[PDB]
This record gives sequence, structure tokens and C-alpha cells, in this order.
Amino acid sequence: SGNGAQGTKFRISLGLPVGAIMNCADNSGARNLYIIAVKGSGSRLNRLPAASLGDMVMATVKKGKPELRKKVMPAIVVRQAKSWRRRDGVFLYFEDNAGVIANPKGEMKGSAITGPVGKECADLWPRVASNSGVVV
Amino acid sequence: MKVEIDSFSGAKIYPGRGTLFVRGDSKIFRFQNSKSASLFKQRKNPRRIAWTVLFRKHHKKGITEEVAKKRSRKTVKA
Amino acid sequence: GFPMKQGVLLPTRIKLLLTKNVSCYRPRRDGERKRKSVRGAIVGPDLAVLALVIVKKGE
Amino acid sequence: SHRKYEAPRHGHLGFLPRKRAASIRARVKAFPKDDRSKPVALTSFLGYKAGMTTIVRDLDRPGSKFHKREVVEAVTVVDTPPVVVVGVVGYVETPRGLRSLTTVWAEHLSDEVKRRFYKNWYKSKKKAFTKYSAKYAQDGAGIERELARIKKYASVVRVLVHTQIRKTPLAQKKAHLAEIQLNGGSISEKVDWAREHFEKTVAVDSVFEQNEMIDAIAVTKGHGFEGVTHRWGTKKLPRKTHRGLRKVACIGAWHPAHVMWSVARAGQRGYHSRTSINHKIYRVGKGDDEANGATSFDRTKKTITPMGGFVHYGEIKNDFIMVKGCIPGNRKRIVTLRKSLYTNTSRKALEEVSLKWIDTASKFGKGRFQTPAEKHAFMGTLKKDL
RNA sequence: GUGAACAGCCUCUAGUUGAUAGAAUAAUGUAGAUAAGGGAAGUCGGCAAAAUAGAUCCGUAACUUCGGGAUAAGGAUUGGC
RNA sequence: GCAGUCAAGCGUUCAUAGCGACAUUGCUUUUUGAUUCUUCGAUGUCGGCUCUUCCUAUCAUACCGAAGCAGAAUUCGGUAAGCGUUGGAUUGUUCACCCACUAAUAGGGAACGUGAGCUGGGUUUAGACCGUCGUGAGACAGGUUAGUUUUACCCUACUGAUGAAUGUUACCGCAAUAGUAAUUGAACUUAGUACGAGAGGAACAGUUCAUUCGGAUAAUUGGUUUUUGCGGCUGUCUGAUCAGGCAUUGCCGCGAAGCUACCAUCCGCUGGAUUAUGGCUGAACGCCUCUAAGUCAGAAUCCAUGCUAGAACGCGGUGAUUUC
Ligand SMILES: [Mg+2]
Ligand SMILES: [Mg+2]
Ligand SMILES: [Mg+2]
Ligand SMILES: [Mg+2]
Ligand SMILES: [Mg+2]
Ligand SMILES: [Mg+2]
Ligand SMILES: [Mg+2]
Ligand SMILES: [Mg+2]
Ligand SMILES: [Mg+2]
Ligand SMILES: [Mg+2]
Ligand SMILES: [Mg+2]
Ligand SMILES: [Mg+2]
Ligand SMILES: [Mg+2]
Ligand SMILES: [Mg+2]
Ligand SMILES: [Mg+2]
Ligand SMILES: [Mg+2]
Ligand SMILES: [Mg+2]
Ligand SMILES: [Mg+2]
Ligand SMILES: [Mg+2]
Ligand SMILES: [Mg+2]
Ligand SMILES: [Mg+2]
Ligand SMILES: [Mg+2]
Ligand SMILES: [Mg+2]
Ligand SMILES: [Mg+2]
Ligand SMILES: [Mg+2]
Ligand SMILES: [Mg+2]
Ligand SMILES: [Mg+2]
Ligand SMILES: [Mg+2]
Ligand SMILES: [Mg+2]
Ligand SMILES: [Mg+2]
Ligand SMILES: [Mg+2]
Ligand SMILES: [Mg+2]
Ligand SMILES: [Mg+2]
Ligand SMILES: [Mg+2]
Ligand SMILES: [Mg+2]
Ligand SMILES: [Mg+2]
Ligand SMILES: [Mg+2]
Ligand SMILES: [Mg+2]
Ligand SMILES: [Mg+2]
Ligand SMILES: [Mg+2]
Ligand SMILES: [Mg+2]
Ligand SMILES: [Mg+2]
Ligand SMILES: [Mg+2]
Ligand SMILES: [Mg+2]
Ligand SMILES: [Mg+2]
Ligand SMILES: [Mg+2]
Ligand SMILES: [Mg+2]
Ligand SMILES: [Mg+2]
Ligand SMILES: [Mg+2]
Ligand SMILES: [Mg+2]
Ligand SMILES: [Mg+2]
Ligand SMILES: [Mg+2]
Ligand SMILES: [Mg+2]
Ligand SMILES: [Mg+2]
Ligand SMILES: [Mg+2]
Ligand SMILES: [Mg+2]
Ligand SMILES: [Mg+2]
Ligand SMILES: [Mg+2]
Ligand SMILES: [Mg+2]
Ligand SMILES: [Mg+2]
Ligand SMILES: [Mg+2]
Ligand SMILES: [Mg+2]
Ligand SMILES: [Mg+2]
Ligand SMILES: [Mg+2]
Ligand SMILES: [Mg+2]
Ligand SMILES: [Mg+2]
Ligand SMILES: [Mg+2]
Ligand SMILES: [Mg+2]
Ligand SMILES: [Mg+2]
Ligand SMILES: [Mg+2]
Ligand SMILES: [Mg+2]
Ligand SMILES: [Mg+2]
Ligand SMILES: [Mg+2]
Ligand SMILES: [Mg+2]
Ligand SMILES: [Mg+2]
Ligand SMILES: [Mg+2]
Ligand SMILES: [Mg+2]
Ligand SMILES: [Mg+2]
Ligand SMILES: [Mg+2]
Ligand SMILES: [Mg+2]
Ligand SMILES: [Mg+2]
Ligand SMILES: [Mg+2]
Ligand SMILES: [Mg+2]
Ligand SMILES: [Mg+2]
Ligand SMILES: [Mg+2]
Ligand SMILES: [Mg+2]
Ligand SMILES: [Mg+2]
Ligand SMILES: [Mg+2]
Ligand SMILES: [Mg+2]
Ligand SMILES: [Mg+2]
Ligand SMILES: [Mg+2]
Ligand SMILES: [Mg+2]
Ligand SMILES: [Mg+2]
Ligand SMILES: [Mg+2]
Ligand SMILES: [Mg+2]
Ligand SMILES: [Mg+2]
Ligand SMILES: [Mg+2]
Ligand SMILES: [Mg+2]
Ligand SMILES: [Mg+2]
Ligand SMILES: [Mg+2]
Ligand SMILES: [Mg+2]
Ligand SMILES: [Mg+2]
Ligand SMILES: [Mg+2]
Ligand SMILES: [Mg+2]
Ligand SMILES: [Mg+2]
Ligand SMILES: [Mg+2]
Ligand SMILES: [Mg+2]
Ligand SMILES: [Mg+2]
Ligand SMILES: [Mg+2]
Ligand SMILES: [Mg+2]
Ligand SMILES: [Mg+2]
Ligand SMILES: [Mg+2]
Ligand SMILES: [Mg+2]
Ligand SMILES: [Mg+2]
Ligand SMILES: [Mg+2]
Ligand SMILES: [Mg+2]
Ligand SMILES: [Mg+2]
Ligand SMILES: [Mg+2]
Ligand SMILES: [Mg+2]
Ligand SMILES: [Mg+2]
Repeated sequence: SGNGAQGTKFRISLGLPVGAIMNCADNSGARNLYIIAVKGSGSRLNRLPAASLGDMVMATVKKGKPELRKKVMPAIVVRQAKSWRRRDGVFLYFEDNAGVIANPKGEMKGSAITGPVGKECADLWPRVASNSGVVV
Repeated sequence: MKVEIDSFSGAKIYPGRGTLFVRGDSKIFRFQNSKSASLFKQRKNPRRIAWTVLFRKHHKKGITEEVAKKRSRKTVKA
Repeated sequence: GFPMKQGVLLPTRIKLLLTKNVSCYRPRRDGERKRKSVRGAIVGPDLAVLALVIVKKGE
Repeated sequence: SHRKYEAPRHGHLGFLPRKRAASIRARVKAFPKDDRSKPVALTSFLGYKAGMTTIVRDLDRPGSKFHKREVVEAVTVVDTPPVVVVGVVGYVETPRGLRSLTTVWAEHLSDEVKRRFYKNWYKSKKKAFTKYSAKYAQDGAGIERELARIKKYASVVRVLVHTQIRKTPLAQKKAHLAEIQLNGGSISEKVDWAREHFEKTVAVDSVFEQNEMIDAIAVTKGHGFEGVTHRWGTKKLPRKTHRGLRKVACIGAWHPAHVMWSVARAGQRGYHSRTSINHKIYRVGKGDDEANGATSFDRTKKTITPMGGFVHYGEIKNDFIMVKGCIPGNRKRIVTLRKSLYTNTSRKALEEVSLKWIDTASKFGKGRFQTPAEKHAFMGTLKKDL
């Protein structure tokens, strides 16, 4: 979360600790995203920081265009897999872990998002809304 | 408040209850429980599992009174 | 505004291939078919408008 | 040396000692401030915890992303048949604290409470109160002198009430007796009230109402002898470690040469007293009301009892309080609901709820049905049956 | 008998049924298992654990003393009648 | 290592906003030396894991005084240790050094805390390679590889657990003393406002969420499975059938109950007194001064409220109190 995130976010189950790799779901040239940090996460001895739906992470691209590899950039988690629970009572989950590469302000690097996108992320990051097909 | 239904088993899913699965395509599948849920992950075919609605429908089980006549018609002349 | 379509069952919306001679589709060209959103024939509160026909007059 | 990495202690020193409570009936350590301008009433109530279930309602929180949407919420239900009034006890202020100076009892005591004064009912000659009861014979005079004294002295008046345990699916016969501070105005008015209510009966609606914030005072579930890991949430030691690993590796520095009061150790877990606060009353049930578990939006005549009935508890055939969320103690425990010690303005407290739906499906499995009516409808006719 | 089999597992003949016992099932152990999401971020170090495995068929790199490397790698298949 | 005094200088001007030479006075005992008191019929090295507690020379958080403080940001100083102070790559490391999050990633002590608590990577026996030295055996404060980590049942401490005797027994209560707890961030809005030539750019009140911590709880979801509950599968044995036995719980799918997870849900109080500091009235000292007398406002402090024990040698109210 943080910059450019207009909205607050209700807690959702943390799915992705540091080291996790999600699918890159944009058209940027990136094939996956390797999580090295979660923004706005706190501190407890021994705890991995771990992201969830609509969290902004800091990632590198393990697989993808060489102009994207070997460096750290912001991304946003768009699909989960660890099931979480909404305030309408529902426990839901996607089939994959996936997020999209983005700028500190929260602008997509790419122009499409392939696959669905959870609403809690859509609601959080307007330029993500824009590029989303099926939401939730 | 909507009572959704089990996309594997045919059961009513009253609120906050069972699980919701958003697949690759964006096809959403809703389960009443881990049973329908696992049979699902197991690529089991509901029309072959005796207790499901879908299976009962296809096998014409205990329908009886639906395929028993009704009475609904009129007569005008104006 | 999506129209209900008799025979679907379902209280949801689905997208169907439609053909010449059918509800909720008027073909532009000979042998044209279109895949179009359509509402189920089962009433829910998602409807803006129910369409009824009187069969018996009340008191 | 000095830690290395800083971390917060495991566990809260303000809940020591972690020993078993002295009674299953947790004590009310405090009552609301008194406002002697209002009518006389109780300030707490006895009940029994029966179970939980789920609720649906629309939320009202201008500003929330869930404003005007449905939420689903866990709630608990506590069985609550009318408490019966049988004594007043009158306390006086001293430079050594509150001390009781008398207790006046009803003339007739139910077997239920009488049973409470005994360790072996079946054998006993049940003589309890049989000479006190006589004090009424004579015109009434010594019971007046007491009642009178209480008025003359006395800074605070409590009422001896007890529960109607027989009106409850429990086996346990022996009822629960306890003191409840009276807060309606004037020491005299208080005792009058008390006296008038002897042998007579008091119901929860006279004490609690919808959307009120209330506290639950109860003894916590027991667990027996707990290792350090689960009891304090200490880190598991590594796999490699000899001579066991659910432990604390270092029990203290070399000086002070004494294991210290502030380190985690194996020992009793659970069966503690707790005064949990700020639980919202989402329903005040009436036992003489079919359609207890029904709603303005629901309608279907049905009571709060789940299909197959409250697991490990039974039925609910009396008034109850439905509290949002969850409460200390377990199914079957005597539990005390208490008025709040402050006027909370919260907004969160203040919001007035209206249930849309109360879950009613069996909790003994993955229940699919509210009523047996619904179940026959969906399922069809079976090989038993018609 | 199963099976490639003097393997494992089950059985006939023969031989045992010896090894203090009873009641409970707290902590901590020893020995045996399982865990959602993540996947070595743990650690000196993947220690421990997990994963792999039979057979039939297809397919198989560098390099080499030409003998190998090779079950390289990577795939499909397997019941009953 | 840390902190002062003098004040020549620095700082456009201007000693002391922030600094400070020449000198000079100190403090500290996580540096290193100096010493050799104790221990060689033995007090088990380094590091790390875990876990407690303490110090303050305060990094963050609360409230303040200064500024070469317009705003924003920052720097200096006070009261302050209540509460936090992390996730990784390399290295046996402590240290170092990068990446990264963050409100902040402060510094220390407790036999350089902590091996009948672990680990055993380094160091430091016996095997072994190399380099340098030696005629040689061998050496090296050089590099390298492999190398057994013992005991608690005692006492005390600590955690929990019973319990004789103060007529008996029972119920309801008091409260001494002791413990105590909550923490931090962001968004909306205030507001593109105050300030500013502009670039930029706040805060109080209000709202929604979140972090770290804590106490429970099991509606829901998830994990667990000897419900050996239902079904399935292999091998064999009971002549077949039915129904079963054996394979250290044979194997598999589902699986109620219980237990249980920031993997799940719920809940975490409000009064007073004060510190710094800004002030009132006001003399000393006809003027003047927050101070001498008296006094107002005031902080993550403190004392209560509240919350947990309940003194087994603190206590109250009440019930019934045996006869062959
Ligand atoms: Mg793609
Ligand atoms: Mg660690
Ligand atoms: Mg590569
Ligand atoms: Mg999951
Ligand atoms: Mg676009
Ligand atoms: Mg769209
Ligand atoms: Mg499952
Ligand atoms: Mg389950
Ligand atoms: Mg420290
Ligand atoms: Mg660390
Ligand atoms: Mg109290
Ligand atoms: Mg919200
Ligand atoms: Mg009291
Ligand atoms: Mg008296
Ligand atoms: Mg008895
Ligand atoms: Mg127990
Ligand atoms: Mg256990
Ligand atoms: Mg070992
Ligand atoms: Mg530990
Ligand atoms: Mg201790
Ligand atoms: Mg029963
Ligand atoms: Mg249940
Ligand atoms: Mg249950
Ligand atoms: Mg054989
Ligand atoms: Mg033996
Ligand atoms: Mg044996
Ligand atoms: Mg035995
Ligand atoms: Mg065990
Ligand atoms: Mg796992
Ligand atoms: Mg898994
Ligand atoms: Mg993987
Ligand atoms: Mg590592
Ligand atoms: Mg890797
Ligand atoms: Mg590490
Ligand atoms: Mg390491
Ligand atoms: Mg190594
Ligand atoms: Mg290393
Ligand atoms: Mg090694
Ligand atoms: Mg490995
Ligand atoms: Mg090892
Ligand atoms: Mg191994
Ligand atoms: Mg597995
Ligand atoms: Mg090879
Ligand atoms: Mg293979
Ligand atoms: Mg075949
Ligand atoms: Mg120092
Ligand atoms: Mg100058
Ligand atoms: Mg100047
Ligand atoms: Mg000076
Ligand atoms: Mg000096
Ligand atoms: Mg000195
Ligand atoms: Mg010294
Ligand atoms: Mg030093
Ligand atoms: Mg000497
Ligand atoms: Mg010495
Ligand atoms: Mg000696
Ligand atoms: Mg020794
Ligand atoms: Mg020693
Ligand atoms: Mg030795
Ligand atoms: Mg100036
Ligand atoms: Mg400025
Ligand atoms: Mg700025
Ligand atoms: Mg100062
Ligand atoms: Mg100050
Ligand atoms: Mg402290
Ligand atoms: Mg202190
Ligand atoms: Mg903190
Ligand atoms: Mg670091
Ligand atoms: Mg490391
Ligand atoms: Mg370097
Ligand atoms: Mg910073
Ligand atoms: Mg030292
Ligand atoms: Mg040491
Ligand atoms: Mg030791
Ligand atoms: Mg030792
Ligand atoms: Mg060693
Ligand atoms: Mg070694
Ligand atoms: Mg050696
Ligand atoms: Mg060496
Ligand atoms: Mg070595
Ligand atoms: Mg070896
Ligand atoms: Mg050892
Ligand atoms: Mg011993
Ligand atoms: Mg001992
Ligand atoms: Mg003791
Ligand atoms: Mg005697
Ligand atoms: Mg704006
Ligand atoms: Mg602008
Ligand atoms: Mg200017
Ligand atoms: Mg609870
Ligand atoms: Mg817990
Ligand atoms: Mg299983
Ligand atoms: Mg079976
Ligand atoms: Mg099978
Ligand atoms: Mg067979
Ligand atoms: Mg047959
Ligand atoms: Mg046998
Ligand atoms: Mg055997
Ligand atoms: Mg076995
Ligand atoms: Mg259990
Ligand atoms: Mg939560
Ligand atoms: Mg928690
Ligand atoms: Mg709260
Ligand atoms: Mg409290
Ligand atoms: Mg005070
Ligand atoms: Mg004043
Ligand atoms: Mg003045
Ligand atoms: Mg003068
Ligand atoms: Mg003053
Ligand atoms: Mg003064
Ligand atoms: Mg003076
Ligand atoms: Mg506070
Ligand atoms: Mg209070
Ligand atoms: Mg309390
Ligand atoms: Mg005493
Ligand atoms: Mg006592
Ligand atoms: Mg004693
Ligand atoms: Mg006393
Ligand atoms: Mg007493
Ligand atoms: Mg007495």
C-alpha cells in the first residue's frame, strides 16, 4: 500500500512471504515477480514480511525480458491463492499467485492485465482498475 | 442476502459458508464444503456421484409430482 | 437492461450464441449469429422490470 | 551481555498468577457508578453459555467501505431464564473498606437454592433456613429491624438472586446464587425494592436492551498442565535440540541467581477468571416466542435452536441474550453479564443493529438446512416417511 | 501364493505365545505420521525430512582413453473382464 | 569512549543560532594496556539460537524551550527508559559490508547474562595435504580437510498443585499486600489552505483502516484423524458365497467430535496528581521580575479507576449445627 493508494484496506490473510514468486500478469515482458519486500509491513523478530491482495511489494523479475531482469522494482499483488475472508462472510481464493509491475505512485508499467483481478486490489489502485477485465 | 448454490453438488450455500474458487478463466465455482470441494479438485464428474442434484436429475430420481399434471388456463372472448 | 430468455433456467446472466428466429436477437445478415449476454428466466431482485400477463381477473 | 535483537515479552504480566480460579463462578470485581436519580434495577444477570452461530445484518458506518452492505458475524447465545430474588445484603463504608452488616432472606427458599447450601442433598435433613423462616411468624418484627437497619446505615445494597437452573437443559440441579448491586436511587428505595421482590422473579429485559454494550465475567476454559510453548507462546526451539524443544532455552542470567517471576514456565492453563468487556447485545430473546430465530426480513417461524440442538448444550426454551462475537468460558458455564462501567460513545457502540438473518442449521456437521420444513422441501420423500 | 527372486507381505508342517502387572492418558520426551499459503527466507551447511523408484515403449547433451558418459536428461503407458 | 571551563577564531556582518584553536578541569569502565589478589586435588573458549531483567550517554513515539525556525524539512536543548528498535546476501565470526522494509532500525550491563538449555561452524589433542623454516625429529600467533558435547531423583529458586491446627460445617462477601498493558503508522478530510515572489506546503477537530502486543473464543474457513465412521484398492488366509483375519494403525478418497491458526473470529477502560515548560499575582530591590510567600495551565510519567491473585497465622455477613 502507501503512495497513490487512495482508499484504506481491510486486513486480508497474508499469502506471500518474501521469497515467494508470483506470475507476472501484465504485458510488460516480465514472466514472474520474486517478492523481496512488502511495503508498510511491520517488525517482529523472525517474521517474514508477507504480502496479500492489493499490497505493493518490491520485486525483481526472475524470468523475462533482460531489460527488466537484474533489478528491483515495485509491483502490486492482484491474485492470491491463500484463501482469505471478506466482510460478507466469504472465504475465496484464486488459482494462482500474481501481481503486476508498477511505479511508486502506482502506475502500471504495462497496459493489459491478463486473467482476473480481486476487487480489493481494483478498489485500491485505479490504474489497475483501468486495465482489468473480469474483477473478482 | 442470497443463498448461492454448490456448483459441484447442487446444495444451497447459506451465507458465509463453504468456499469460493475463482478459476483461471474467471469461472467462479462455489462449494458448500470440502467434500464437493475435493471431489471437484479430484476432477470427479458430478453426474457420476450418486448424491448430487445433477446426478439425480440426469437419472430421473424421485421427481414424481413435477411430471404430474397441473391446471393453468383461461377463456376470454372480448 | 438485459432481457430474460425463456428456457434458460438460471437466476443469473449468461452469454449465448443466438440465431435467426429467436428472442433477444435480431440478425443483421443471412446466417449471422452473435454471442450475446442474456438474463436467466428465473426472477431475482436484480431485475429492473417484471413482465406479467393477466390470466384471471381479481375481485 | 544484552539481548542482541530486541523483542517484546511473551505474555502479559497483569494476568498472573496463571493458577486455577477459586470458583467456576468468576467474581464481579466492580459495579457501574451509581446514579441515584434513575429507577431501581439490577446491574448484572446470571445465565448459561449455550453456543454460537452466525448473523447477517446490514452495516451502518458512514465512511466504511462496508457502509450499507451486509456483513456476516459470529455471535454467542446465553440461556437466561428469570433470576429469582431471595435476599438483600447491606454494606457500610469503613476505614478498612466495604463491610457487610446484615443479610435478609425471603421466607420461602426454593429447593434449587437450598440445594446450593449443601454437599450431599440426598442424605441431608434439608434443615437449611428452617429457623430463619420462622422469624416471619411473629408479626414480622426482627426482619423489620434488619431491613430497617440496612436503611439506617448502608452505603450500598445488593440483592441475593439465584438462577432457575431447572429451566435449563443442564443436569446440574444445584442453582447459582449471587449478589447484584442495585443502582436505582436512594438507599431506602433500594431496600423497599428488594423487600418487595422476595420470592418474586426478575427477567433480563428489565436489565438489558437491544444494542447495549455489556461485559461478560466468567471462568475460562480449562486445559490442565501446559508446557511453556503453548501457555506463553514461546518460540519452539530448533529440531536439532537435545533433551526437548518446547521449552525456554535460557531460564535466566547467572545473577540474580534465582529463576525470576517474569519467565515463562510449564503450568496450569485455562480455568482463569476474566472480565471481558464491550460485547454488543444483538438480540434479547423471549422464551415464549416461537420465531425467536426469525427476523423482520426472515419471517419463517423458528426458534434460535439449531437443527439437532445446541451441540453439547441442549435446547433454549427461555429468554436469552445474543451477544455479538464471543465471550470467556464454555458451553454450560455460569456466566455473568454486567452493565458497562462507562458510557461509551464509540459510534461502533451506539450503532443500532437489526438482524436480517440468524443461522439455524445444525452445528453437528456441515449443516445444509434451517428448518426440518426446508429439508423435506429440498430433499423429497424418503423411505421412512409417508 | 504373490513376484525377477533364497526380497518384502500372507500361509502349511514343526515350535512359540516366554519379556512384572493394574488404572489413567498432564507437561516434557522417545519412536511413528499429517498439515492451508509461501518454498530454504531456517542453518556454518538443506542437517533432518520430503520428492524419485518396478516394468513396457519412445527419447537421450557436453566430453571421452571410443570401452563410456547412460536408468543421462525428458516423456507415455500399467487394473478387471 | 564520553562531558565541561576560558574564548582567539569560524559562521556575509556577528565570539557563544550551530561550532570552536591554544590551554585547562573532569567523568566512564561494552576499548586496550598495567598489575598478579582469588581460582591450576579445574569456576567447560568464540559466535549464534532462545529467554528474562536492568542501565541511559534517547534512534523512534508524548509534551516542551532554541534556531542563521516564512512554509515544508532539519539542527540544538529539557522532562522522559512508559513503549518499540526488524527482514535478507557474504563471513564460524563478534565486527564489517551491501540489499530492503520501517515510526525508528539507539548504545550498553546482568561471571565479556545465558553449553546437566541447544548447537559445534571457528579456536585447541590424536589422521592428513600444501607453503615457509629446519641436516633431521619436528615447528609455524600461515592456508586446508576429518574429528564421541556425560549426570538431576537432592536443596533452594521459579512455575503450577494439595493441605493439619485456631468449635464443626456451608454459603455469600471484604480487600491489605503484590502484579498490571497496550503500541505505532497510513488514507480521507481539514486543503492545494495557513506561509511563500515562486518552487513548494503543514497542523488541531472529525472519519476509515492498519502495525506490533495482549486476553479469549471455535458460528464460519482451514489443519489434524484409531470415530479404524462410510466407501475404495493390493497380497494372502477362512472350500465358494456372505462376512471377515493378517500386512507394528497395510494403502487411498471423504470424514463427524475434540483440539486448534493473524491460516479463523471477537474484546483490550477513564479519572486525578505532576515533570519539563509557558504563565498569574508579587515582594525582595519605591523600578523590575513565573518565585521568595501564594497560585493557573500542563507529558507515552505517576496514583487511582479498571483487570488478575487473595494474607494458606488479615477480616465481615449469613445458614444449619449430631444425644442411644
Ligand atoms: Mg503472459
Ligand atoms: Mg532469526
Ligand atoms: Mg539464467
Ligand atoms: Mg489457501
Ligand atoms: Mg487503458
Ligand atoms: Mg470490466
Ligand atoms: Mg481438506
Ligand atoms: Mg474440515
Ligand atoms: Mg538492549
Ligand atoms: Mg536477526
Ligand atoms: Mg475492583
Ligand atoms: Mg473500509
Ligand atoms: Mg467490593
Ligand atoms: Mg448484626
Ligand atoms: Mg456428594
Ligand atoms: Mg483437562
Ligand atoms: Mg499438547
Ligand atoms: Mg545432539
Ligand atoms: Mg523459547
Ligand atoms: Mg517464573
Ligand atoms: Mg446431556
Ligand atoms: Mg460443528
Ligand atoms: Mg460442533
Ligand atoms: Mg517369496
Ligand atoms: Mg525387561
Ligand atoms: Mg515386548
Ligand atoms: Mg504397565
Ligand atoms: Mg507428545
Ligand atoms: Mg505446508
Ligand atoms: Mg500444499
Ligand atoms: Mg515449487
Ligand atoms: Mg540463507
Ligand atoms: Mg533459490
Ligand atoms: Mg539467517
Ligand atoms: Mg547462518
Ligand atoms: Mg561451511
Ligand atoms: Mg554463512
Ligand atoms: Mg562442513
Ligand atoms: Mg537443496
Ligand atoms: Mg547437522
Ligand atoms: Mg539427508
Ligand atoms: Mg506429500
Ligand atoms: Mg551427467
Ligand atoms: Mg523420470
Ligand atoms: Mg486396458
Ligand atoms: Mg563510553
Ligand atoms: Mg568574520
Ligand atoms: Mg550573532
Ligand atoms: Mg561559552
Ligand atoms: Mg579547566
Ligand atoms: Mg576517575
Ligand atoms: Mg576503573
Ligand atoms: Mg568503548
Ligand atoms: Mg599469584
Ligand atoms: Mg588473572
Ligand atoms: Mg579447585
Ligand atoms: Mg566442575
Ligand atoms: Mg558453574
Ligand atoms: Mg573438563
Ligand atoms: Mg542572524
Ligand atoms: Mg525556512
Ligand atoms: Mg519539504
Ligand atoms: Mg533544559
Ligand atoms: Mg522544556
Ligand atoms: Mg522499560
Ligand atoms: Mg524503572
Ligand atoms: Mg511498541
Ligand atoms: Mg541488518
Ligand atoms: Mg547470514
Ligand atoms: Mg566490500
Ligand atoms: Mg529515515
Ligand atoms: Mg565487562
Ligand atoms: Mg560469557
Ligand atoms: Mg548454565
Ligand atoms: Mg555441560
Ligand atoms: Mg567446537
Ligand atoms: Mg569442531
Ligand atoms: Mg589436528
Ligand atoms: Mg592454521
Ligand atoms: Mg575443522
Ligand atoms: Mg568424518
Ligand atoms: Mg555439553
Ligand atoms: Mg539426582
Ligand atoms: Mg530440583
Ligand atoms: Mg513451591
Ligand atoms: Mg478440640
Ligand atoms: Mg485534495
Ligand atoms: Mg502542485
Ligand atoms: Mg522567500
Ligand atoms: Mg474470547
Ligand atoms: Mg491463542
Ligand atoms: Mg487421512
Ligand atoms: Mg476399510
Ligand atoms: Mg485407489
Ligand atoms: Mg481380490
Ligand atoms: Mg451372489
Ligand atoms: Mg495369522
Ligand atoms: Mg512381520
Ligand atoms: Mg503400519
Ligand atoms: Mg487436542
Ligand atoms: Mg483478523
Ligand atoms: Mg492474536
Ligand atoms: Mg479494538
Ligand atoms: Mg481494563
Ligand atoms: Mg491522586
Ligand atoms: Mg495563578
Ligand atoms: Mg505577570
Ligand atoms: Mg535598585
Ligand atoms: Mg513554575
Ligand atoms: Mg513558589
Ligand atoms: Mg528571591
Ligand atoms: Mg498510557
Ligand atoms: Mg473506569
Ligand atoms: Mg479487577
Ligand atoms: Mg497475614
Ligand atoms: Mg485466606
Ligand atoms: Mg500452607
Ligand atoms: Mg483486616
Ligand atoms: Mg471468614
Ligand atoms: Mg464468621
